[PDB]
Amino acid sequence: TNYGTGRRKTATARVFLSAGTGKLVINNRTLEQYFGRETARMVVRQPLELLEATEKYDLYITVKGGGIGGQAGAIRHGITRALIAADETLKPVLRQAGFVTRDAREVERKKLGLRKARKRPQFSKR
Amino acid sequence: NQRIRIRLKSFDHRLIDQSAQEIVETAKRTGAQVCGPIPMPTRIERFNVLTSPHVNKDARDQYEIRTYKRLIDIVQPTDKTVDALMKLDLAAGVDVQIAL
Amino acid sequence: PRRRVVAAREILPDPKFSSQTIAKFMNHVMQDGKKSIAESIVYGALERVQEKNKVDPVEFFETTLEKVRPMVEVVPMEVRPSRRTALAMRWLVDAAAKRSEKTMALRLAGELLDAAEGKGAAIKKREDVHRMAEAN
Amino acid sequence: AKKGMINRELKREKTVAKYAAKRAELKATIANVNASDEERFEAMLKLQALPRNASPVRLRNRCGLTGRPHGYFRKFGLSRNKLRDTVMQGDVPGVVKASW
Amino acid sequence: PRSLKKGPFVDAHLFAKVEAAVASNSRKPIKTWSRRSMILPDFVGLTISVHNGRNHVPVIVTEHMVGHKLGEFAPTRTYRGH
Amino acid sequence: ARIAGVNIPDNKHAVISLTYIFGIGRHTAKNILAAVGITETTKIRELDDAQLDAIRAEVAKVPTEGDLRREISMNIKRLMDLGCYRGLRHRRSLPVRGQRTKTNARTRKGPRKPI
RNA sequence: GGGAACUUUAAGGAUACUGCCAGUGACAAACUGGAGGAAGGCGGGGACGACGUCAAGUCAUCAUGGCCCUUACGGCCAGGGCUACACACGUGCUACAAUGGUCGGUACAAAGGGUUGCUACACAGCGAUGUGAUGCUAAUCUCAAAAAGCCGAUCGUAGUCCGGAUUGGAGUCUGCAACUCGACUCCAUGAAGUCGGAAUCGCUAGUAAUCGCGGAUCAGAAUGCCGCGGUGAAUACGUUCCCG
Repeated sequence: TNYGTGRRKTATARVFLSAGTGKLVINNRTLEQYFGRETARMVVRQPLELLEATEKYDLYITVKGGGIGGQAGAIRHGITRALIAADETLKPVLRQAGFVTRDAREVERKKLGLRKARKRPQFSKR
Repeated sequence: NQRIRIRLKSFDHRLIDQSAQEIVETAKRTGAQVCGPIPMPTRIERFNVLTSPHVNKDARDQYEIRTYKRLIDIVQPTDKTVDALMKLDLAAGVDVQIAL
Repeated sequence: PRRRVVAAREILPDPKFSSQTIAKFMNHVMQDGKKSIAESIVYGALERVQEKNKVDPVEFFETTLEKVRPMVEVVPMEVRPSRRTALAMRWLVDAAAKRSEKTMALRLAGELLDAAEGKGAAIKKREDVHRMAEAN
Repeated sequence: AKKGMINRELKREKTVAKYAAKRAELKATIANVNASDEERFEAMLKLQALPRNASPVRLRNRCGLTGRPHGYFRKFGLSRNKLRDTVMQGDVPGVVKASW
Repeated sequence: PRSLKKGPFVDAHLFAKVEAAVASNSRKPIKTWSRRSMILPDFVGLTISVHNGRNHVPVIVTEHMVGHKLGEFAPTRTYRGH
Repeated sequence: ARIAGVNIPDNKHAVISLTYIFGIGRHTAKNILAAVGITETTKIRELDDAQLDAIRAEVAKVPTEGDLRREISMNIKRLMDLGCYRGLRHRRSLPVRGQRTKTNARTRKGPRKPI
């Protein structure tokens, strides 16, 4: 019914929100099957637990790119945007929680003459 | 079931879109349906060139070159469409490939 | 810096207990970005202390932290509150590292329980700081 | 580089081009499973009896303007000094300073 | 090492010389620059002067040497200590 | 137990204990165990005397300690006597397989000798 | 089949300006706090380096004044050397283990290369590889397996089921040719090493640390160089001293 798109570290998540019992599938998999570590599962569930609406909605989620943390963040962002689209009155609570902000941090490029973005080769006065 | 495929390659995107727009406009005038232009992913090649003649390894210029590609589809081609396409001029810096 | 005042970096609460203290302890334990291993180590110890005394993991951890918290550094002057906790966690991880047991989680739980009765190298180092503070 | 070295490179290129066909023929005959072991053996002996300069592995890429044997950049055919000069003058189509 | 499917490698001009000597029975040392040639069973009993970059050193081929390169018995660097 | 004249560890798995014999590695131990049908996780202390005899029979098939050391010594001596390049390197106690000697030859050259 | 919704691809645009509120500073330049907003005071990174200093570096990229050689200080060839080895120094890689090693099962990337090339799949081999064969001039086929991660078993602090140097024996591939002097595979061997003095180096956030992936050069030959993403910290009271 409602749609949302989430982005975090080169990962993109498409979220389809409806009204239902609480079913949640990711890439035709369950949450526990898709995510192995507990914190990734908790991050995905955070918005609905905050809203106390874990039981009223059904979620259909796809995600591509990035790693496990980036994908969890993208799914959370997409769920937040879907909830906002469903009801505009929920925006202040989610914004106060901090879920509506797109985290723009990204990997800094390697630079000429350096081993990494900032790391410098060892140097000696002697 | 005749479809015409046009592929455009260039080192200059402004030129490539100018040529694609001209081709599309001509095809629309002749009276045939067209699909596109579709932008294909760009190729980027980079080089590091030492600037000093003898010894400064950290003194390099970084250069790049890009290859832009466009795809155009012509469906239900009228008779005038084809002869118009060979009558169409060729602009320097853009390479065109036509498949029937 | 020299001219500016840089704000402290706020850390997110732990997604399982909503405890910034637990999150900071996990960050102190973690090495080279391996957050999952540190999470497993900390959570295992929290469950172990819960079984060996039925107490709330968060409250038991705060009480032990306040027990192992110093009060002064070293020139005597009053250590700011954040550095107190930062120094207590370092002692609690360093001393826990040196016990002999199968896993780091079990060592951490064991020395948490040991420090809850005031028996441990961290508390001994705290008494050392007390002595050398009496020196000044 | 020196005129002697440039002429040496030219002579080796000419020899390789002259002997290209027979070398491929002998290599195919050696690889032929249906051919006899003796056929393959004399094919190998003839290949070893070919002149040394006929082998492509003895060619070294040199700058097309100065003959420098280091820093070749196959794509342009020029060494780094001439590539820098000509790119910065603007005679290479598509190459620009790279930043990202 | 050279792949077994290709067989051992011997220079043709050296092979002709050793074959001619063995067809005959000349004991004259065979002077060669081919340090890369493989020692074959036909080489046993012969004297070969192998170039080492400056001189030609004589080597008397025995049974135990079969399967080695000619250059292994003609060292090219000189060293006696510091 | 004593296998091929060697006292292998008693409280270890068989696949690990058999590697204490010269000339037997992990692959050889696995092959030997698979040829007598003893599980690799069984310690040698729960092995019957008949199984130990079967293991001894299997081990005697490959060169293990004395023959192996003797053959390696003979191989090195042959090169040193023949005087090829490798023989000369063995005589001088320097790296044999083409490694640099201006620095980093410490395993062959022993500890540093001051000038 | 079909659809043009979404992701993406890539051209053109919009947006952020102390714009709004509060307090301060001079009452100005400004500064501090709050709302909205993806983003708030320079949002992050790159390229771009003033007048000048060092008789700084390069006559071996190239050009050029002057000096020198002309059966040689010019040109051609085979073999050798640039890879030496009582030693000293600089820059790195791999370790000394349990936040780990091994085994079985099972997830998640980005960027780049491919027609003298990359190769699906089948067969043979323990393996590096070989043979047959298929698609690709590439958002179409391929290199390609991401690794750390998660679940299960085992090892129990030992110079060890840590470490992987050195040496013996078999091989594969490139190449006219792997002796001096290549890379890789298999069996055997299993060195120093128990966290390193005086001293000294890098780094303020998607940074440090750690994990893998790609390219230029190139028949073959990266622990170097130039790039790509995954996981992801600690600490800043201040200018009293060290350097500029």
